[PDB]
Amino acid sequence: SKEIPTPYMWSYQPQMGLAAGASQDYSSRMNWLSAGPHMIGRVNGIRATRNQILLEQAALTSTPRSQLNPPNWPAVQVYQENPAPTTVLLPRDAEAEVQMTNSGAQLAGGGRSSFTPRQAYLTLQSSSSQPRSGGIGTLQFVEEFVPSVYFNPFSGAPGLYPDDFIPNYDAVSESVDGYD
Amino acid sequence: ATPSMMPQWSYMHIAGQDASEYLSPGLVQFARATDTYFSLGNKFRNPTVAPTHDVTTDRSQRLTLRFVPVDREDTAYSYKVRFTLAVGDNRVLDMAS
Amino acid sequence: QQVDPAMLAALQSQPSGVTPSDDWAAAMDRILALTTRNPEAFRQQPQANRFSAILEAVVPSRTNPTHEKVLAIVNALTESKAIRKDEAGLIYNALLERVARYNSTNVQANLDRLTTDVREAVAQRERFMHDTNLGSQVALNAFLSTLPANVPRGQEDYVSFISALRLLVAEVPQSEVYQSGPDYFFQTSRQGLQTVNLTQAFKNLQGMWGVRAPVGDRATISSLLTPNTRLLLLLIAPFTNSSTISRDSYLGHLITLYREAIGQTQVDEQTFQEITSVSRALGQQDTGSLEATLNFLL
Repeated sequence: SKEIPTPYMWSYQPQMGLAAGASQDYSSRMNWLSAGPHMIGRVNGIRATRNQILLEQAALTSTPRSQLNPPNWPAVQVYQENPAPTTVLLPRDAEAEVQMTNSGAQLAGGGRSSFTPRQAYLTLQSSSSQPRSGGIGTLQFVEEFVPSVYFNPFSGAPGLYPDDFIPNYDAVSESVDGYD
Repeated sequence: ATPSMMPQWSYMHIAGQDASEYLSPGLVQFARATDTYFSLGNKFRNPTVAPTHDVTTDRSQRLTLRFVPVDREDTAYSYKVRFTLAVGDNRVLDMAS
Repeated sequence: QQVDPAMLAALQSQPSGVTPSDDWAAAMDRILALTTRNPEAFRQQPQANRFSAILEAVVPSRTNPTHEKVLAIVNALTESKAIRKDEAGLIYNALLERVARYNSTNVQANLDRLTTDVREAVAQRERFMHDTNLGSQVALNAFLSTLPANVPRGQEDYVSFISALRLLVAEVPQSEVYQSGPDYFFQTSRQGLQTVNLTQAFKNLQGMWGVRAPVGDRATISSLLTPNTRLLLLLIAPFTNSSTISRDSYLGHLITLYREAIGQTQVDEQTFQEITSVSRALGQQDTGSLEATLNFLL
């Protein structure tokens, strides 16, 4: 009961990207009620492994932070997207091409051109101007927010409980912004 | 995959080992030698898994897609079209489909 | 975010522009045209805003700090959560009625004594955020005045384990212990998991400190230990050097091996940071970037 708890699994928010408040795992339980002593000490020996795998997974994978389910993620702790700088091939450098038309030759069609020998091409940055904050994606929620195994559950002062397990709770208001 | 649940699976033989492996091989030599007689092999739960990699494309691909003719010839007896079937570098066919 | 509450009282009741009624030394600083940045800036104001400052500076006004000294108190009470934040508009509506009812020379000088010890004698609130005897020292010194000091086997390592447990709740400002029901608990963080049942752990460890167990026994302690005791020994592992319980007690098969288990993940997380950053360096399916990654590390 208190010692081998069925772990609190989270729920994903697709819109905000935050954690949608966790819930007790109620869809993987064995029905050990029809079992004598040689198996109900084996079933409890199984849950005591997934409550130890989930603690040796929470250290390898999750970011060490204070506020689990934070409302506003920082910039550096969110996966960014930095592709290669987009190498743009400029076709015809017009520093000597506008002289060709002013000589009288109208151009058409379209090295790269025969009248000019040179061909410059520029590169430019392909990332965003500012990195992204406020909300993690789906694969970040695959990575972080492993099911939190909560031992000796709800055993303390008010406010000392995990208040974000309530799937209605604002993390920076100490309150449900309810119907108003 | 997902070792968050894997010891909870393999005890109830969801994934893990087939009946050749987890049974003590005294019983595996017993049941296989006696199949005309008594025929164990039912009631021992052979599990199957799916290949968890190498099926799913996280890029937004497309299972099926119609193409559009880029010409037509309205002959009084014939009707000729040509198409432009083309793929995005990673989409093999069988062309019988 | 702030340190002092009276600065916010000096931010919510002082004029932002410089006035000679309250800051004379800065208002006279610019009338005589003696300033580093922009000196010649007072002649070119007209007779409107010269005489409305140059009269009030060579003879100041005589204002009343009664409305300002109470915001250095009403803020200092709501910083420490003595009052609800939804409520400070009522108590300043009641304290200002109070200190104007019973006003004197004394109370105007008695509030001023009280807007100083909420500044320089509120350093205790800066103190026990660090020493955390909110709920970690004096709430655990009742627990160490509860356990029996007469253990039959292992008399010396019993008083070195709790000597390493008092250091645990001291070097961590977030952790705290408390009295809920007839038993004491210990959480490693506020808004935190991993609550150990501290009474039902040392009662499990009583009659256990001397075993001298061999190194060929693993799956016996399902009927001997308890997983929260197995988790309390996990929470004592990083603050336990190799000289506490030496080699050959069964806690030497536990506390030393728990440090190796922590010693795996404190370098394999650096390995895991490498693998999740090279899946987008060469191009890899992000769904299959974690299934085979964890199986190599577990």
